[PDB]
Amino acid sequence: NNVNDLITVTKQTIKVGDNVAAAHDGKDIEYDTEFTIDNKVKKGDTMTINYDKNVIPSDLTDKNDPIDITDPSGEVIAKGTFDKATKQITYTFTDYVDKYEDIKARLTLYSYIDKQAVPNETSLNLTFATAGKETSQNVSVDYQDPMVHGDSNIQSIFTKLDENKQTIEQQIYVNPLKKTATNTKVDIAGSGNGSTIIDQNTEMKVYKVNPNQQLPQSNRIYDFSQYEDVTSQFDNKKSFSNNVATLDFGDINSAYIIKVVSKYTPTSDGELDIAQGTSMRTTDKYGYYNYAGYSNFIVTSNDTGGGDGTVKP
Amino acid sequence: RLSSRSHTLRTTCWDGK
Repeated sequence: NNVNDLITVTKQTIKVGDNVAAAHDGKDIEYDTEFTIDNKVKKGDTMTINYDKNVIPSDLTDKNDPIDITDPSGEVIAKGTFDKATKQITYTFTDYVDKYEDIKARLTLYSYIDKQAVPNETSLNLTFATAGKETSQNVSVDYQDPMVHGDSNIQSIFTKLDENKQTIEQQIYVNPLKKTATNTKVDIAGSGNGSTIIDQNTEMKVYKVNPNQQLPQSNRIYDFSQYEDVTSQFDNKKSFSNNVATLDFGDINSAYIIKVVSKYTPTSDGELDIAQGTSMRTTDKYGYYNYAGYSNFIVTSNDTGGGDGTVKP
Repeated sequence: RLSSRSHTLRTTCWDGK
């Protein structure tokens, strides 16, 4: 029932918006395809499109369904279904293809570096496809580096956002350089004024990283089994003042990870103008306070595409 | 259809006197 061989790819281009994937500048990856459907395609037939195995259409939301192809008027041409495992859309055809002949359709699908696939900086040959007909381009994946100010060093990104429960998750690397940090204090804040909400209840788990361990340059951990959960240690070390939590690390030599899930407030305009920040403080030689800080904010792609047909007489 | 960005800000804080 797969009718891939019946599909005529007129165009297919992978772009990166230079061939550099700034995954931490929220750089997208276009795949702008066009094609022709022959009339020998009937209701219930299936053509495919697959993404590269190392991308994902949505970075921080599991809600990555494929769009559906729709004629100018709005009648549906096919409804797609995305399988994360195989990273492949399967587009089933509606009765449009029976009512209509000579059918030309365009797509444009954005995607992000799958942080589970590619935990560290590297080059990749990306391979995309439209109905089996592959195309490729080479790229390199740069991950952000931490801010350093004396001993104070930190970095962070957004990992998972839940449009349903209105929460957002941020993962913070306190002391990725495993420096000796004296009276270390780490703040998390809605930011720099406010966009989210941080208080007693905002979930903050803390993990210690042994000196032999190296963290994923993606800045997204997937497995916390293999890190010392120290969250209870920080029980008696939490100050909360004006959308700002403050953590008292004391003198440290070890890296740490913080997992912050925080409620956000929806924007009336109906876009996701969300942002959150952290900052690491350490006393320096001269007895001053050095602040390195990090702030993340959400970026949005959105697939687009339609079709068109002769009306059969 | 959704991903993050990162930004950096540094200051120092001493005592005026």
